[PDB]
Amino acid sequence: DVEEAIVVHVADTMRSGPSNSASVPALTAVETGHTSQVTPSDTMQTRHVKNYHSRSESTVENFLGRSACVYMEEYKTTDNDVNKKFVAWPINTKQMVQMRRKLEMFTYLRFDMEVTFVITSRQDPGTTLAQDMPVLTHQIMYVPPGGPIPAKVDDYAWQTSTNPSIFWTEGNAPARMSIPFISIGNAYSNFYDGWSNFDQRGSYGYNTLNNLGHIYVRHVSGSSPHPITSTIRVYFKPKHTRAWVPRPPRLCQYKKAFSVDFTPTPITDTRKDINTVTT
Amino acid sequence: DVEEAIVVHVADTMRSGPSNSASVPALTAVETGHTSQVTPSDTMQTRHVKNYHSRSESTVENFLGRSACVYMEEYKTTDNDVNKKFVAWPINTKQMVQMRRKLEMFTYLRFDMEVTFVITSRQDPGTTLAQDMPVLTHQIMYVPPGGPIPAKVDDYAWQTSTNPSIFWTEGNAPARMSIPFISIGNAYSNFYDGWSNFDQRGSYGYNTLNNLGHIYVRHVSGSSPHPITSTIRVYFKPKHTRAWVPRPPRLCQYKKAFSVDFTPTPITDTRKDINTVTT
Amino acid sequence: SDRVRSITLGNSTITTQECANVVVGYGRWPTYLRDDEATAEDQPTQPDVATCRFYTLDSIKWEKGSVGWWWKFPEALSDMGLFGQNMQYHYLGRAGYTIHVQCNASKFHQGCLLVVCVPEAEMGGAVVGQAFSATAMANGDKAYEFTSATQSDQTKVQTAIHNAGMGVGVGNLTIYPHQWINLRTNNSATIVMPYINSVPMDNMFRHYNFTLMVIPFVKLDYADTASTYVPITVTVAPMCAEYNGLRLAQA
Amino acid sequence: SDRVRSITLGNSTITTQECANVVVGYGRWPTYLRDDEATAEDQPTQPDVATCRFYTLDSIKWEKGSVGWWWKFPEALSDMGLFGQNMQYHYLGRAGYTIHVQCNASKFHQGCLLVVCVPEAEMGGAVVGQAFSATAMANGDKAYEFTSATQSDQTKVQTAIHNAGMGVGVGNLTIYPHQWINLRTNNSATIVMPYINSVPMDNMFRHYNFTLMVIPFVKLDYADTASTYVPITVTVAPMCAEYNGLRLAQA
Amino acid sequence: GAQVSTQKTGAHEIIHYTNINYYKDAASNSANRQDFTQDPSKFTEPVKDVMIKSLPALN
Amino acid sequence: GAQVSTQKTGAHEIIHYTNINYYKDAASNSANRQDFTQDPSKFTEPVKDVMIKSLPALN
Amino acid sequence: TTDQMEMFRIPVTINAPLQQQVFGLRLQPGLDSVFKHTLLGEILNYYAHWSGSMKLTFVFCGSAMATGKFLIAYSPPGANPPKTRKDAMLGTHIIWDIGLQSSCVLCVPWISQTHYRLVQQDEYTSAGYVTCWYQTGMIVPPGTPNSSSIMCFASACNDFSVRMLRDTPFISQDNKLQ
Ligand SMILES: CCCCCCCCCCCCCCCC(=O)O
Ligand SMILES: CCCCCCCCCCCCCCCC(=O)O
Ligand SMILES: CCCCCCCCCCCCCC(=O)O
Ligand SMILES: CCCCCCCCCCCCCC(=O)O
Repeated sequence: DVEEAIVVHVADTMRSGPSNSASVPALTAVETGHTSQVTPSDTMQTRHVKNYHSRSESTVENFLGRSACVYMEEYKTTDNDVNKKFVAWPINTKQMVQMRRKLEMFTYLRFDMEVTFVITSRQDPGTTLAQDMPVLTHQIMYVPPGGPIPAKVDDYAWQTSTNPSIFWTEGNAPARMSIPFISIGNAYSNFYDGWSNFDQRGSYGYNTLNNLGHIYVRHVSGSSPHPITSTIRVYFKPKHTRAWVPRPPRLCQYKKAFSVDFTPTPITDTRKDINTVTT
Repeated sequence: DVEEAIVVHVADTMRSGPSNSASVPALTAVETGHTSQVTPSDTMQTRHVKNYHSRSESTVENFLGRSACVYMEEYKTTDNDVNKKFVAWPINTKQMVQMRRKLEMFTYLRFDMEVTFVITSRQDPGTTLAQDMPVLTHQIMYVPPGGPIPAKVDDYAWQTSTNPSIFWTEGNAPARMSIPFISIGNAYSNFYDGWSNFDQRGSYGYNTLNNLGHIYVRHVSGSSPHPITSTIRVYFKPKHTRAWVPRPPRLCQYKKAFSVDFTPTPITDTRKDINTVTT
Repeated sequence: SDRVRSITLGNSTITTQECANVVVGYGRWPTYLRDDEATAEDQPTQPDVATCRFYTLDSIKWEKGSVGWWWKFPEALSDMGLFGQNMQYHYLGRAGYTIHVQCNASKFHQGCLLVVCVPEAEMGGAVVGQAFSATAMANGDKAYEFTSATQSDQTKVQTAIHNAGMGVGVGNLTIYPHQWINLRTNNSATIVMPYINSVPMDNMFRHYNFTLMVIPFVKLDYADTASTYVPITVTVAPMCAEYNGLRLAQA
Repeated sequence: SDRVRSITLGNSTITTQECANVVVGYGRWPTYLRDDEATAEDQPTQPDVATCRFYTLDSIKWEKGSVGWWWKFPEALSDMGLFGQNMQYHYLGRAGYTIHVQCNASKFHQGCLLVVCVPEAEMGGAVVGQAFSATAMANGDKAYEFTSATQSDQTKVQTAIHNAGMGVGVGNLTIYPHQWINLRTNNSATIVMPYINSVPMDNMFRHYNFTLMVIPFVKLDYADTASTYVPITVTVAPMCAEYNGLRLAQA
Repeated sequence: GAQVSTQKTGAHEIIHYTNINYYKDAASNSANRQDFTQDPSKFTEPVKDVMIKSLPALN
Repeated sequence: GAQVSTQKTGAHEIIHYTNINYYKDAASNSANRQDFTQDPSKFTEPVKDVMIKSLPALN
Repeated sequence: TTDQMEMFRIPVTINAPLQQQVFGLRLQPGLDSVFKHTLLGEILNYYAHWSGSMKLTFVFCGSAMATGKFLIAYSPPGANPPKTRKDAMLGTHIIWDIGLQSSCVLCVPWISQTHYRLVQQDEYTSAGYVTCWYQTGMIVPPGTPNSSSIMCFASACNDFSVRMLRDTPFISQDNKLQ
């Protein structure tokens, strides 16, 4: 009622002696699609070894359970261009290369998400910088698909009555939250080999299934006499992860944020000849 | 279930009276390599004394359980030289003399580590200093051996998806973390009397076994109109310590960070003559 | 009487009639590697009597002006019997040692020697910085001599005796397993060293497990005799040796 | 299927996919010397995996005009791994052997080889009387060739094939442990030889325990192919080897 | 309402830690990074008929 | 899940303190600076045959 | 190699000297160009330490009438890699006989002084070499091609494990993707 109470280790090595028999563990046939399960004990004399190594750090939960940057953008407190005083990002995971490649090792994923925001500000250079400005405040707004979108820093849409938002003041700890599994399907799909229209026309690829919404950011009411620039960084961290259908890691460099397009690349590096073994 | 429940004192002195016998506790032979175990009770009359002194503060856990500085470096928010806007330190414990000597009293050590970072900033002098700058933010990145290394303050490598990192804002408590025992061998080695190549050639000494990685630091996005300099200090604190094979403390001053090289030093100070006992 | 000792390893025997006790490492006797600490998988080879036997390591002269000598192991035995062959042909090795130092003189001589085994005796160069080859401190069974004055040649180690070539007070070497040869009382010294390292096994050519040092604290003296020098001899016997990782020879 | 065999000695393995049965000496498997048959008193050394392993004994070409070859053991392994070192350093030795001969060819070739181990294969000189040195019949792992015509050089053995160099009918060698390599059916031959001698142990340099002979009874033939010769390879592995009487090396 | 479970070993080896949930949504919980079950047969042995390692593969 | 153990004496001598672990890794625990066992025989008495202090050493 | 697919096939010929080397390579699964981009090297490159044994599987893709024997050997770390078959055969090896079974497995044992090895292997944590030599030679009947190919497969055993996550150096960007 008050307190409820809730290791694997790799396989050991068994002692093996001399052998002379008709069994041939070493000989197999890869044509069957079967990976051989032989062990050193089956082809040479071995001693008894008790291993205590564990594969704890290789689990998908730990492999994908690290915060990684997915987007950064800059916005200014005051400027002549209205569009440059706030950000508007359509959520996707293909913008940054490292986390993209980590994710695309699997075809389908299902996880909760933990989002962290890091915001920093700096004064823009100019001929006159002497001013006194109190601490700034920022708003992060999440708009599910189909909702109204703000067109300027002081629009009515920023008065969220149903859209979740966060107000954060500089100098404190970074903002953070949790997000559940918000896919319409039974799992997220990194790849989609299909079209949007039923007659095989229109958009092609993963771009068709990206309908996660938008994120907007602004200075709440800060408007300094001299311009100030702020940068926001978004970090994603999967939780409670499950993965299906592994696929080989990518070899070619990425070139588009919403396409698989690539340039052909050599399989690997070369060496002097097939016998060269020295440095 | 809710509550589970978890002194030594030095030896006492026993009363001793007059003696006249064939036993000779005082006479021994150092040639055997044996340190005599005589006590004052064995050579003079003594009273009974009950000691309550304990050797609690002499344990290796307490001896090595103090935070000590191991490295400091400076980096500027803005400058013409790219290499001077961030730090890159190959982790080692030989940089600072005091903790180095404390550690080298033992040959092998095994412990967890607690790392604390102290960061301070100051404005550089100049002909014009009037500016307004919000609070700065810093990033500390740890790159295990073989990982990519950033070449500039705004490189792609800073988007860590798997390398651990910390983001810290000025004015708060210093950053801190815990590190487990990350050696490939069964214990850390302060000394290594051997070579790198099998034919006794190449690097010699402890330098061969130092493969702990690197630490990188930068200002996240701060770039002030006028230069600002920041200094970082790294403190190490062993935990759960175990030590083997004690060795004599060093006598000569240190001269290299990755070598035992030294200059010969006198055994000790001198005095007027072998009978001088006055000040 | 407890002043007589006899040691039998393999097909060789050592007898001493005037000696002190025996020092056993850090209280641990040499032993084979256990199943729950090994890491290498293939079967080890244990030559036993073929390798675990006493080898005599050449001889040196003790003069009135001697300052000291050192030997590095297992390099000192690198070309000695089948122990050297097993060292050459195998990738990994592991063994304890028994060290016996002989030095005898009449009742009218005087002098004292310190015999000590130093694990991981890393040494510094004569000139700060620079570097030296693996010939300034180990060239087989030959003994290397300390120096009274500070070393100046950049191609060799700093041989200043009072620092022991390690930057430490020579008087504090008592912390390691050690014994004294005082001519008034004994003529031999015996030390049993277990295998000490941070890993279960190691390559015997790349790494020096420990260093043996003999240092005269009280210099030799005598008067009106025909004996001009006192020879010193060193004998070593590997114990519980085992090897792993057969390959082409050389190393 | 019984046409597949696998043999594991030490850190080496042999696999054959088209082979005949295995012949075991005279029905006896190799074994260590017992306490009630030994004569030497000191402890033996048993390197085990370090010496009991397969060694590949160089290779030869089978031509249409080949007549035969022989190897003398244990001289053939005198300089092979740690087996050679133990042979050099010890006075006495004792070991059984596993002999594997490889020879493979297509289904369109024809030929037959006799593989036989001859204990105490004493040979006669080319010229009656006279004498020959220990180089006319054993110079390491190199193979020696029989001759179709009668030998004439006085410095070498009588190599007439039809007498097998022993004064006996070549067709009667079937009495010794043997096997055939017939290209229609098999591509290997395996023989396990126990230690056979009139004394419990013997010096491995002075005495040739047995001789291996390979003789083409039906000469090789083929037509319209780019393969001009059929290589033959010999592999040998000592079994249950033990040594005695350590001394200075060489022998 | 408090769970007690063992924590991963470390150097020098009460190896117990306590956890309590504060939020009403299961998505708010901390990562469950202590499950270590695995089974590679789905990718290494996808064949229909069981293959014995000691026996020959094809016939 | 709470350990209760005595704390070191001090001036004027409930000498009990409570500890709870919050993290899943044993490396995160606090220092175990309350073990006071020691044995100097490994360095002071490394000889093979036991020596009696009252008896003469050599013979 | 003007054709990329030629990288996967190891040439073999009917007439060769009695002892000849087929191929040789360093056993650095996470660093060597041979193993760098394989399905095992890619996984290793996300980690810093590794340990355990490995499997190398070789498959003969010649004609059904071709035959031969090969010696495949693993030489633990040392000052000199083997230069001849006589040297190679002193280490761990297997004699491979080509027949109805097209594949043979060389299991590389875990022989090391430390429990773990660095992925960015240096001289301290060397792992050895692997080489293949002709044992008997390749023989063919009339009416068959004079050359054949072999392929190699690499995988880990059931005692393999990794440690210390890190970022892979194979992928990088210079600008934000759009
Ligand atoms: C292929 C990637 C699928 C992963 C699913 C990502 C869904 C994004 C959910 C969070 C988006 C909004 C975050 C801001 C919320 C807030 O600040 O109000
Ligand atoms: C001889 C000294 C051995 C002690 C082992 C020291 C290993 C260093 C481990 C910590 C290095 C990285 C610390 C920064 C981590 C972080 O900020 O991400
Ligand atoms: C919103 C929940 C706040 C919980 C605060 C910490 C726990 C206080 C009560 C002590 C633990 C007992 C919990 C329980 O009875 O299950
Ligand atoms: C992550 C764990 C947070 C624990 C918070 C403090 C403890 C609250 C519960 C009161 C103590 C009871 C603990 C127990 O039942 O073992």
